[PDB]
Amino acid sequence: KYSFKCVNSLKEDHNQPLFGVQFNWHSKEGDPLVFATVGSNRVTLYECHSQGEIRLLQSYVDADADENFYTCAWTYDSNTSHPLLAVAGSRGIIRIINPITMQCIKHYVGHGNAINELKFHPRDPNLLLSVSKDHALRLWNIQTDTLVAIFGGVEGHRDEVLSADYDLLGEKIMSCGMDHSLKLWRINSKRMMNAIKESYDYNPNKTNRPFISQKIHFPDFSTRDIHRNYVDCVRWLGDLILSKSCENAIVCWKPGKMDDIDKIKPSESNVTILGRFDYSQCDIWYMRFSMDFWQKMLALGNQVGKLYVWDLEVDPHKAKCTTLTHHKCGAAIRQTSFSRDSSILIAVCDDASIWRWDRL
Amino acid sequence: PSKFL
Repeated sequence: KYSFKCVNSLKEDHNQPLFGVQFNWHSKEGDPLVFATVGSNRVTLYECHSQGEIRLLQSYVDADADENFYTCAWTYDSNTSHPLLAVAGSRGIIRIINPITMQCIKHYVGHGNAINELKFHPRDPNLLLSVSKDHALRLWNIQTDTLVAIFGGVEGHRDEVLSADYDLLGEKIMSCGMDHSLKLWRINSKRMMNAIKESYDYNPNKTNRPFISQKIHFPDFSTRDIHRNYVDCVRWLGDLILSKSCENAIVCWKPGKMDDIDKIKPSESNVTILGRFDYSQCDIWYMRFSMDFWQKMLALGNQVGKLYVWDLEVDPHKAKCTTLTHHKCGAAIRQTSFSRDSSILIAVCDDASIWRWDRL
Repeated sequence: PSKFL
């Protein structure tokens, strides 16, 4: 159904892995199509132009020579309406880059170690979720520079948190990690909505109180029964979950029996599997799939440079798959990203190469 | 498992 052609490739000069890539879906229509890549101590912006051109725009290089960025995510600046780019990695410091000036305008220290993923809330562009090697997720309000909530502890993850996603409504989060667990954390309670409201009301110039963070010790659901090894990428599909480990499949599943997501309580003993998307040669961890804006297609690169794209417009057992290869793309693909209009798919690799695929 | 190939 979906066919793409490889129109160009570029390599960055640092020769370190590109761990992350994201198109800016928060651009204004008319704007050129821009994406960010992170690896080494760098964040780089590129624009896609005609005849396959991947045009270097500008870059931020961290003053710390031994920082290594792993992940980025785009949002809006609440003060101006223009885009912002959050980055983080091995140092465990969230940096908010203003992509206009390519300077760091805010940074957040708090995590005990490396940050593995960053996500923005789908309804509220100020609300940043980070997940960490310290076993916790944190929710920040980047307008008032406040830590709203820490998700961790008693029934929190017991090893590094590797990925998380908000659902479409931004009512709940699914996280996953090295403890081969997936954990659901609701954020639409009265308490949590009040906490977010208070975070906006906070101004340290008018008071000496600190801002009180919520400490959430108990997920609303937890399972270790989907995957056996490190779970490194999770994404909601409506009320269902897509997740993968290092076992060469993405599993489509739901908490409960074949059960309303919103009646699910922590005593739920079970899960239902609805389908799987099988592939090969993706058995190292920190390998992420993406979806298009409409969540009609799912793309994942593997450790030998193959790029799988599934048409999810289907019973998942029956989903059709396009395999995209190029004779010169042999290095491990860490992450992919579709343009907002789905016309372009970019893949980034361990050898610092970037691969541009255009929809036919 | 391993992060690197």
